[PDB]
Amino acid sequence: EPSCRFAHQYTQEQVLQNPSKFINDVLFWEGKFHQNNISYNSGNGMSYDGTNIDWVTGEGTVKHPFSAASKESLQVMLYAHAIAGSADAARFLSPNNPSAAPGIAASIMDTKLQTYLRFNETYPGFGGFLPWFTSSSQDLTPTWDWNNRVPGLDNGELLWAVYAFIQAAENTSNKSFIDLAKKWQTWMDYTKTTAAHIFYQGEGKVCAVTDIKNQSLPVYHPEQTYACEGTSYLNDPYEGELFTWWLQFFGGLSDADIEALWEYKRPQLVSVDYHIGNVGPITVQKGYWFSSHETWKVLEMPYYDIDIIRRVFQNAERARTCNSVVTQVPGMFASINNVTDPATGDVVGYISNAGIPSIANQTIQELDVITPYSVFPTVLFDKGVGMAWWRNMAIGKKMQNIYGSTESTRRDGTGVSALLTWDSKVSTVNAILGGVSGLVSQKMKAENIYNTFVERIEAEYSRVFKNLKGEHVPFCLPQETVPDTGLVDFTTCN
Ligand SMILES: *[C@@H]1O[C@H](CO)[C@@H](O[C@@H]2O[C@H](CO)[C@@H](O)[C@H](O)[C@H]2NC(C)=O)[C@H](O)[C@H]1NC(C)=O
Ligand SMILES: OC[C@H]1O[C@@H](O[C@@H]2[C@@H](O)[C@H](O)[C@@H](CO)O[C@@H]2O)[C@H](O)[C@@H](O)[C@@H]1O
Ligand SMILES: *[C@@H]1O[C@H](CO)[C@@H](O)[C@H](O)[C@H]1NC(C)=O
Ligand SMILES: *[C@@H]1O[C@H](CO)[C@@H](O)[C@H](O)[C@H]1NC(C)=O
Ligand SMILES: *[C@@H]1O[C@H](CO)[C@@H](O)[C@H](O)[C@H]1NC(C)=O
Ligand SMILES: OC[C@H]1O[C@@H](O)[C@H](O)[C@@H](O)[C@@H]1O
Repeated sequence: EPSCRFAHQYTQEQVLQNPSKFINDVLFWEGKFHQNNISYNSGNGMSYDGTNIDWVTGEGTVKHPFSAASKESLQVMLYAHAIAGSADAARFLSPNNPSAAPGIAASIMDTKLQTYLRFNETYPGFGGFLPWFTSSSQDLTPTWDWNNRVPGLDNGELLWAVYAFIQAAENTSNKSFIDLAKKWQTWMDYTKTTAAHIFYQGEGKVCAVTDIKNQSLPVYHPEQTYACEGTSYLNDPYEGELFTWWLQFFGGLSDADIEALWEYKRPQLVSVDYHIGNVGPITVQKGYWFSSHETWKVLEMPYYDIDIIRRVFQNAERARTCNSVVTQVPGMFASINNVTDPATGDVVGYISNAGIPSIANQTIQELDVITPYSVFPTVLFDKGVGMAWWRNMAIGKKMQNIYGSTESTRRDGTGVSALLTWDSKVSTVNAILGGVSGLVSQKMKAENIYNTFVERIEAEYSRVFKNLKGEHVPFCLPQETVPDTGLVDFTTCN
């Protein structure tokens, strides 16, 4: 089994010569993240956002006791592959006993569902959706800030992950897995009945965050109300689009309201050309920040079955990789936790605005911190190139640990986020496993919504993305290393 510090045991060219071998090492150590008090609570089956690790030792210290439906989506997607008997998912979940992987996934998902249902019972006002929650005790509570508030985006991610898991479980023909799947189907189906009432304001406007009068009141209690928080709507092509599809297919909207969803969204779907120095022009979908995380939706629905979409998103990775070469960055950018202050052991903040400003709606960006999970969209197109970029960042001081990759490093190598999260680690894992879009596509076809998806989304993308430039620009490989400035590898992983 591989050394903890395997990233620098390979050369870059060796990664490209045999991506699978390298990925096999990656999955093994990533899987160590999957432990009680590190990434989830085995008592209630619920994710934690992650955990801090000690500056010197690289051992788990201080967990994050909160999580959200977005991290749930990463865990559930992993479990969908695991229960289906994926050998790669087993290398993650149960490397020394692959046969146990399906049972492990089934067991946790059973415990998890029980917890979801206790939460629904105590907080029926959420209508079967999840706010940001505290998962450190047996029963979920909303985090303080998220009492009477629920986000559409995170829930959109979870729902299609559960959709995949159900399909995966039923595909096994194992009777107890099928029974588990049907209980999850019941949970998932309940959200269909509440989705429009909670999140659809009308005229194509979908709340980013819904304010609930009182989470203790049933959805249709005579005093219960739902209203959008401010004027922030799920109206763009990023992760929130998953929730749009949920409303369209299952929400009971009229044809006019479905048309209004896409009409209201249309101005946020924009073609722009990346062009810096000798790189480009490359036509891409304009990003929010052009953080890698914005591409999440392609993990969960079969966007890449549509060739115009596949081409536009392939271009994104031409731009993302080559942008880093031309601007001399030894990694790529995504929303991420900032460095740890070694004196306190605390993360100094969260950096949302990390991406590629010239092809972004939001041009005010912090670009001093890079993260391995930035490669997840690259991995979907070219796992060698993806893993080369991953390796380049992972070789930075303290950027591997006994639970796999570390959250983030400054590109100048003077600081590291001594932290593990689902977002910075298991996003990449889910990309290595090919997303769940195959499972989702199967179930969509069986429920006769696949054709509608293709027609609508091909129409929207083909209307905006014409005469692509830069499709001849090859993906770029890392040309700079993370500087060594005197940071010392974790004593358990060196
Ligand atoms: C991420 O952490 C860095 C420090 O490591 C922050 O950058 C510093 O910001 C302070 C206070 O605004 C300045 O006085 C320093 O000059 C900056 N230091 C460096 C090394 O650039 C950065 O603001 C943090 N970002 C977030 C979002 O937390
Ligand atoms: O706080 C609500 C919700 O915000 C989410 O942040 C969004 C981000 O993911 C998205 O890429 C951009 C552009 O649409 O908008 C928002 O910043 C965050 O991901 C969720 O976890 C939060 O619940
Ligand atoms: C959630 O609770 C409500 C009200 O208590 C109930 O009507 C509904 O069936 C519950 N949902 C699930 C999936 O059990
Ligand atoms: C919310 O509803 C519960 C159940 O009726 C009630 O106990 C509580 O006082 C209400 N909270 C507020 C802030 O009105
Ligand atoms: C950012 O997006 C909004 C919503 O579509 C748009 O109106 C605004 O002009 C965009 N800003 C830039 C700088 O592209
Ligand atoms: O889930 C990744 C990150 O999301 C951010 O929005 C939260 O502020 C962090 O606590 C968390 O680590």
